[PDB]
Amino acid sequence: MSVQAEIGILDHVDGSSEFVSQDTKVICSVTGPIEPKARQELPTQLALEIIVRPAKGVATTREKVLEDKLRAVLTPLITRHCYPRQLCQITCQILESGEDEAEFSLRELSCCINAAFLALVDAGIALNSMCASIPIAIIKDTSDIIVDPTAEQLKISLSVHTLALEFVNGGKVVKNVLLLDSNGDFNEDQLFSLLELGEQKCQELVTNIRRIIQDNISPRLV
Amino acid sequence: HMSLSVAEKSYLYDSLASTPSIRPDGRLPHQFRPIEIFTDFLPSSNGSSRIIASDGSECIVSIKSKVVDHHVENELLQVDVDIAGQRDDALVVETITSLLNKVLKSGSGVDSSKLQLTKKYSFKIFVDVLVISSHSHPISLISFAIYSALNSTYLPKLISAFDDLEVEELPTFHDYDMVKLDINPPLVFILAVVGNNMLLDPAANESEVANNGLIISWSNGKITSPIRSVALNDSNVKSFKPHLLKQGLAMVEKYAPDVVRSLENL
Amino acid sequence: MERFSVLCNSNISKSRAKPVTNSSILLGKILPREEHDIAYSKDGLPNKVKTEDIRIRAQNFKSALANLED
Amino acid sequence: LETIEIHPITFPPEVLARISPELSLQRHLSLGIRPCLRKYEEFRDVAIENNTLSRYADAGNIDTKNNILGSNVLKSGKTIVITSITGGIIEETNYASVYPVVEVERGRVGACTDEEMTISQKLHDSILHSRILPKKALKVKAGVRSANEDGTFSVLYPDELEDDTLKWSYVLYAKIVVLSRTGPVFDLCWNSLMYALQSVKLPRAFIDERASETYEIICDQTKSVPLMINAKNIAFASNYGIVELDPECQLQNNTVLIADLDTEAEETSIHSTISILAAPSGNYKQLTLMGGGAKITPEMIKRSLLLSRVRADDLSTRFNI
Amino acid sequence: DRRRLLGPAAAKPMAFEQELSLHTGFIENCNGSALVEARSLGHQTSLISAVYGPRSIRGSFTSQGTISIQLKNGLLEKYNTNELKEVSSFLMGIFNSVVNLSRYPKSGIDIFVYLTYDKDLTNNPSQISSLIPHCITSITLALADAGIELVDMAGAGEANGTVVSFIKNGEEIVGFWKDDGDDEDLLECLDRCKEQYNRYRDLMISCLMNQET
Amino acid sequence: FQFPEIAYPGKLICPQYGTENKDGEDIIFNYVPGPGTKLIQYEHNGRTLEAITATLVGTVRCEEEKRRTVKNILVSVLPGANNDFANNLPKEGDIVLTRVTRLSLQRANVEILAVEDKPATFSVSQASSDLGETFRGIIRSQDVRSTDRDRVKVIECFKPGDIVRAQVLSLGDGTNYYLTTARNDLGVVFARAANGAGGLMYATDWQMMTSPVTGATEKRKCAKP
Amino acid sequence: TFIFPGDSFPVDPTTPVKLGPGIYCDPNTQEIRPVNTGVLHVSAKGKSGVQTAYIDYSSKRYIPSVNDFVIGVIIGTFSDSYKVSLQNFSSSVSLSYMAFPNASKKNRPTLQVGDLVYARVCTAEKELEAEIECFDSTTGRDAGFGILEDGMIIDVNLNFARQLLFNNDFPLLKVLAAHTKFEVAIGLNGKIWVKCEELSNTLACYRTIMECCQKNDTAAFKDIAKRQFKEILTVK
RNA sequence: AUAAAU
Repeated sequence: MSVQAEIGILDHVDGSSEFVSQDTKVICSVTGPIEPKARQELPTQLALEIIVRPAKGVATTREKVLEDKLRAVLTPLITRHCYPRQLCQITCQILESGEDEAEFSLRELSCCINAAFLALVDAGIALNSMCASIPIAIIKDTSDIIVDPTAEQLKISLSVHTLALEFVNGGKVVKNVLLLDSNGDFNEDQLFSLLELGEQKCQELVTNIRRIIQDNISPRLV
Repeated sequence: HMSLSVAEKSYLYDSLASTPSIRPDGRLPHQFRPIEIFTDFLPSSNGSSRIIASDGSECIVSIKSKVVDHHVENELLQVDVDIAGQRDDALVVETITSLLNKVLKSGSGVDSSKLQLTKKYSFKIFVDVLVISSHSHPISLISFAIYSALNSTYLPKLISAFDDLEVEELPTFHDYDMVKLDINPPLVFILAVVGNNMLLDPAANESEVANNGLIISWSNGKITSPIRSVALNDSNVKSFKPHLLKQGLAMVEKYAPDVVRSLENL
Repeated sequence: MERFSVLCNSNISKSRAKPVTNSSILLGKILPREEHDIAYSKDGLPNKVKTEDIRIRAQNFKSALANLED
Repeated sequence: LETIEIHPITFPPEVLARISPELSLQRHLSLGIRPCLRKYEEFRDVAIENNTLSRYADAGNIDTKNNILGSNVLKSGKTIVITSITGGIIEETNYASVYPVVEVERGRVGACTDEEMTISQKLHDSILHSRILPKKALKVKAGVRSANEDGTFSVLYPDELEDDTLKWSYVLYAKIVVLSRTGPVFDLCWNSLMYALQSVKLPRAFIDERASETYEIICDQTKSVPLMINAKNIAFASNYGIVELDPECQLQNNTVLIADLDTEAEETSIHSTISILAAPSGNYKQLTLMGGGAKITPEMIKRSLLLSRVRADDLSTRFNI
Repeated sequence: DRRRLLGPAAAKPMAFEQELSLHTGFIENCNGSALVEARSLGHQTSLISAVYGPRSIRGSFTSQGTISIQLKNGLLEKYNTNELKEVSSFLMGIFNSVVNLSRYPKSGIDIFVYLTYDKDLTNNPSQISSLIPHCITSITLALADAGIELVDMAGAGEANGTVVSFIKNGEEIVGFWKDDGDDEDLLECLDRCKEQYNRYRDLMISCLMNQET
Repeated sequence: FQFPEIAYPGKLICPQYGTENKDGEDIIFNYVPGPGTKLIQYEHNGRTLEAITATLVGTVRCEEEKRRTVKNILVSVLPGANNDFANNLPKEGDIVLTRVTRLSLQRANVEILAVEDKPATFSVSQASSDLGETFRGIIRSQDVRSTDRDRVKVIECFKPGDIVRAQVLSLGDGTNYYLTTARNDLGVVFARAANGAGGLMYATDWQMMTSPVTGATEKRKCAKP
Repeated sequence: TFIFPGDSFPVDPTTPVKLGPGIYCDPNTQEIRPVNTGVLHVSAKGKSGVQTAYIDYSSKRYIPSVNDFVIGVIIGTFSDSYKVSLQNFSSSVSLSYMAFPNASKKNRPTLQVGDLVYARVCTAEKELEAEIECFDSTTGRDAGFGILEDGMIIDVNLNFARQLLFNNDFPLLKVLAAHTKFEVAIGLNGKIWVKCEELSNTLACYRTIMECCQKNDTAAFKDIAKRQFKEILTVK
């Protein structure tokens, strides 16, 4: 869980970030609230334009699924009723897969969720709560639950999982499970052992995340 | 195409739907408007034509050839239709394209024997249509141009033997020398149905008030398929009595040779 | 009106009340099929519902939504 | 405080749905019912027609024109699904999947919507990850065609050679049409595709003497072999939802979950949902979870697994008979 | 292709008594729908027609309705897209006389016809012409089921590649489609298709009465 | 009895004019087209003729509506769940349920959802709200209330998402219908707190809307039950 | 004491706290919770019974609020008002013609599209188009709000602009006065207008404020102005 | 009543 992130790296965007886990590096940008196209307009809420760009080649139907899952996470996070008839552009440019993209899209999705959240924070958009996402996998022989697996670990996996939780109260209370994307097959005992150990390492991550946020931002403030 | 008020259209209908039918111009129900035709102006192509109507309607046809294996290439004559400032996809374009390809099929209204080179190879003919301007259904306009173009087309002459089954010689053509494409291009006439009257070469304003229309092909001195009823407009389309359909076929059957005669001049 | 009779009468006569035979080669049986529902008991076995009964569930809710004001 | 006597403005059932999708749902959930007149865990009946559109529909009379290898017609409730499987021959010089083209008809012309894009990829990704179609099952076992001089036509193929090898490869193209949509339709498209994949025949291929002029490589118009896929990995789709309803219920002399989401009211107002592809063996292929409207308790996940397993048993039984 | 999944582009495709069944109103996605299945000899045709409308067009100043028809390939990819547009243009030339357009000003009616299947058997030592009367039958049913006002029932028949559509009890013609075949079949085709029209008409009227009942 | 009870589209019902003999005097029955019928022209043997023809498959119902007597009969065709109801269209004087799409300073534009019938029952107009094919309407600031027509704060009257029952004064242009909530039975009917984020609110006072759940009170234009 | 979103609040539920930027009052649960990340600033007045708060956080996308000073650009003219956009890709704001000194229904203001104006936001609703007025009552008898002429405008994050307008301990205006004479308009929408007698001085001010905006350093800013005004000399 | 409805 030794992730590294930077905030406010882009000039011509309201908010931006660069999240890195292992190899997987994703840069995200957020502009909003701004004037929406007629087909995008929502009478009462904010409209989200979510774009995902791959590390190699052009955007295909694969990234269209990454956009859809990322939408399921970001939508309830943002206090959309604050911006009626308005638009918020959210663009993710995956710079480095950190995994065999021909087989997996696990780490890229989690990194996009974390980066998008950070970019929304930087942009100063109304959020109902906080959020964190981690990729999880299960081994073929050992059947161990590995949090933040490497590319080599994924090759020899039986199932791959994306978990994104909604946190409140100083990152101590799990408000809800925004997204759980499990591909593979499962046993109940392993799942809750995963959730128990997973919650611990997530809580450690938030604490680290809070440290990073304060350290960088405080010199800017008075 | 043309936009007319309700008053103008009714007056036009009265003028044309009358028992002694009168064109707004004054034409007779079988008189065509004057056209101009240019041929053999594209040296890069095997044949070419350019037709200009009286209302400024202009169409350009080009004829190119290509040696193909007639055992794998079923269609030996491909018609392609285009309009600058117009998308290719449009309903009108594809319909006319589909229609024209049927009019000039290999074994329907065209002597495809004159395209054969050897046992195994034949000449594929590409008929490219470019409609610069048009104010009505250009199907008959294009037809006249294709006719003129195909009657002034010159194809390369073969030198090598014509038996690929045995000796199998590569198709070679003698330099300079060419043979004129002897063929009988069909014509496509379009009629307008206003009440109980039938008009040859419908004008723009005439087509707007017409109840229906007919597209009748013509080849070898007789009526031939494709024959299609067509709505010239979409606001005044009505069903027609069968005798009108038989009247139209009869009308073309007697005035077509006159058109061909004025068109057959080299 | 008499003209109506000869033409109208002729037109009415023509149909002949001809018999109709019903069949579907493939699509017809499956596509026009009305909506249906099933319920899985504690046994894990599926259970069917009478068509009349299913409607009753509909008409009972409509009465419980309209009339039964609180 | 205020104590107030006032009347809530009531609307007809069909007007209440147009006015508010959430309000029309809450009034239903208060009586233990749904806008589609079903209970909390009540699903939709499923009736299918397999191999009706395929060329291998009839044993005696085989279609010479039809290029469909496998087919399936499905209708769950109001929504109708028509799946057709086509093929290709590709030279080759762990598991794979098929390439689906879903066309959801809403009565609007234009390009493919984001719905059709995601589903096509979701069907391709799930099949690829559920390990249904191995790359070895797509291997083309060719043959030879030797012709007598008008004396006879001879065709020869060898079973033994292919086993020893243990090489043209098959590619399965799919097209899924959707009529009468009423909600989340990914599950319907998956189930129809699964039934279609259960019955696929791969025609044998061979070449008449030819030289690497133009040479046409051809498949046989009659002989074919059934596609061998892992039945142990075969899964089925079902959708579930989580929501909370405020309204009070009268009495005459704590979260709730809904199974198989349908109707606009449920698709629009329920933001906590669960999607499962479950297998009869009890191995599970995939799980889709997203909570956006309410908390997702672990007790509700378990019910979904049980509900999904039950659905798999039901779907599996239908396939057998 | 970044829109759909076409798969490998380096690959190649595969290389190798009149009876009617009518059903309408089985689609809740549109305003009117129809299912037409016909089996003759070894040849059979099943197509679905979907009608959406009449729906208002913003800013439209048209004093009458606007009909749009599009044919689609449901399963078998046989008919060319160019030919589908041609029939569509032919079909619209028919129903613009059939549909009472004066009833729907500033409005438009979209008609989708899905040719899910046609089965053709040919013996070895036009084509779409035979499907045309079934498309007309389907649309006329789908329009009447939708609530669209029709001046008369539109029906047709196919005789030796010569299709001709009738209304007002065969007294007049709303469409004529002739391809190939043979000459001097004018009087014959008009009489044979008129029988097919009357047959298709009564079954169409009975269909509405049945489902409507 | 002379005319068929049920007519399919294209079936002849009755001629243009009609008459009968009773009480030693000719009574003239005047047949007029209605919903489901269309007066068209048919000619036989070179003779022109106008007759009432049904355009919808339904049972047929007649009803009288208004020396020598005088009469008027209304001929119509009624179909006979799914409801379509196209004949129904917003006309001057009708009551219409609408939903607020956007708020401006001098006016408030909405979209038409359903229309009130006549003797409650309503006619729901089915359309896509994510396209714009739905009929749009505009409520002027002067048409908000009869009380103080000049100065009216639109923010304190309506709200994005709130349901408003109004009456259409006129068609206007193709873009916006004219809507007035001047009378007592017109105004915001259904609404929620904080643009729909909070709980349901009910109408108490004509210019005040409260919520008996969170105790929230927002200023709206409320109607009377 | 940095504050993060979803952070617990010490204050008791019965006693109200006045809303501040960063602080959000949930319309559904009625709870008061922070939604922005930064430093919490709270002011208490009297022995007991009243409170106020907000969060100083780094944001750059302006959201119109009552009594906020903003610098806008009038893109276009409507029938009764100007269309002015405070910020790029941001909703338009409604400026009344009658919102000027000596206004009349007969004579419209002479402001043309492309002019800079100093304005204050009068009425700003979340679900309604915002409105600004050239003259603000609160400041004094005379607003001092008039369309700016020439000069140069500077992009700046909302925090930097708020500190420049309300904080007197901010050395930026002082260190610039130690180098040249200049007039400055400060907008809460993150816009700073600077104008000198000579372009080289205005340019020097632009470059300093930009670096100051970038640098965010008290010690650096005094030096920054030194090297900037120096560099212009040689460049001359 | 000194220039009205982009």
